[PDB]
Amino acid sequence: HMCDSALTAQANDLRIYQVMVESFVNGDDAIGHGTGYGTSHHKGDLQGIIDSLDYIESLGMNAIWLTPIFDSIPVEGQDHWADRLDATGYFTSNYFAVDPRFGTMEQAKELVEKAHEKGLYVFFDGVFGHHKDNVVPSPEGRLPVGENNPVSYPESLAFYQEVATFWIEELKIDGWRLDQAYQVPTEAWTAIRASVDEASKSVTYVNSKGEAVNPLGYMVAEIWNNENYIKETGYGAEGEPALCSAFDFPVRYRVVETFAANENGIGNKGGKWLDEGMNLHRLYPSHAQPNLMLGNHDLVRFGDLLQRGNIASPEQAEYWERHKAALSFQAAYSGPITLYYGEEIGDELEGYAQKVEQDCAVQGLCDDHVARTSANIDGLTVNLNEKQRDLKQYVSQLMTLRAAHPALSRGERTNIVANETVYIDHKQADDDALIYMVSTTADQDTVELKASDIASDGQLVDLLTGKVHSAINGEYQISLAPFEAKFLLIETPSASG
Ligand SMILES: OC[C@H]1O[C@H](O[C@H]2[C@H](O)[C@@H](O)[C@@H](O)O[C@@H]2CO)[C@H](O)[C@@H](O)[C@@H]1O
Ligand SMILES: [Ca+2]
Ligand SMILES: [Ca+2]
Repeated sequence: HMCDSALTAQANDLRIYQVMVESFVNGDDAIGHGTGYGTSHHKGDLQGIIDSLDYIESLGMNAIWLTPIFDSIPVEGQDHWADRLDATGYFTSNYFAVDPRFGTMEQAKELVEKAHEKGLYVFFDGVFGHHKDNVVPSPEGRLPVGENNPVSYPESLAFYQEVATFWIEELKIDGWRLDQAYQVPTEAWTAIRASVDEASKSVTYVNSKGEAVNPLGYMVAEIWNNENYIKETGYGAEGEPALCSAFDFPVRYRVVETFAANENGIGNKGGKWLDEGMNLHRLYPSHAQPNLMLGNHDLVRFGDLLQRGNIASPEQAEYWERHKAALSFQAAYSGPITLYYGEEIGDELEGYAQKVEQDCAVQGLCDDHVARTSANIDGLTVNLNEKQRDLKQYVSQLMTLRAAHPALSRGERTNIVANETVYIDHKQADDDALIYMVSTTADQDTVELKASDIASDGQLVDLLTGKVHSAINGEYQISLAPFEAKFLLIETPSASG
């Protein structure tokens, strides 16, 4: 059945902060895995997330996504690789209990309640295609069926329906990020989504505004592939929706290939490349709600990508301008967006940039986990420097701007310019029309823009600085610094646009 349309409006407003639990904040030094895949302290826990909720909210985020927190039970005599895998949460044993290296059921309850108190949605990480060999039966006596990886469908469906509704009914979480979602067939996703919607509509909590609300029931698939595969294995056909939201890996790659370079070194692209990527949204069915991230726990940090391509390093101003340009693109992107912890301060692993292959896992340096670095949370685990504070304040400005302007989060996109040096989108929702423009070049340039090309009948006003841009003979002349972004309100839109 259809993507439930109330969630659709809510989902376009999501600004999600992703935390990798084991590598985030060691809030209780008495517990923690103490080993894992990555260079972090490996003692991140639920208390550390609870300690970070004020920080996450002040960033302007309105939701948090935790990597799996369920109980990965060690088996006597298992090797250190298995010890490290237990720290990731992605090969779990008891889907219905909290891993004690992260915390207790009571602390997981406390976390969700306090997040809701502060106006944040909470999403958990559901791995419904695989698990550890010692999986334990559900409270209702169910087990997944088949191999440990991947499990068999539809034999395993009843079990994972029970998992997916349990955490909603017990903790009132607002939905699920779905790991490696193509391991679960589309018919199963339709039924799991029905279970999620039914469980969500069966409970309420009091949000920060004082209203009793159902948990969102949001579900976002991780399908690390191009649009044709995200459609085939995630969204389903037009008229027969499987899932309603999936991560926008294709545009993530276009963004890092424009403002940095990707892990394989493709980079130095321009606005034309970004536009071509956004245009491929036309391949998706009408119900698809792509979710743009710049990175995650499986991708190299943006700042390390900048160093890997010999593009920039934190000692150079351009390192920060490129972060701002990439984050500004996310802020202008309609639909849910996800920020990976540390991008807001330009994090990067000291001493690391080039790809490390031999012996990378025992070092914490493989591409697929090197971003799992100890979190730098201002006032909690770090005192930020001037450039770090400047980027974090910029991100707070973007998230605030996004919250106030429907054109950014749910506006219709019309590309105005997409060449090698600039990218200009017109965004409009109801009576909110603006221009998003971002430089894609290390050269200062002045952009000549016809008011008649953007349905502007008057001035343009910068929504962050308030600078007014007036037309002469119907044309604006806008100076763009290298990789500068501008959010320009169309103060008087034309009768027709
Ligand atoms: O030692 C093998 C392998 O383990 C890790 O890969 C994990 C990953 O960390 C988990 O998050 C999840 O995706 O499962 C993977 C195993 O299937 C290391 O990240 C990886 O480098 C290493 O080769
Ligand atoms: Ca700890
Ligand atoms: Ca580095």
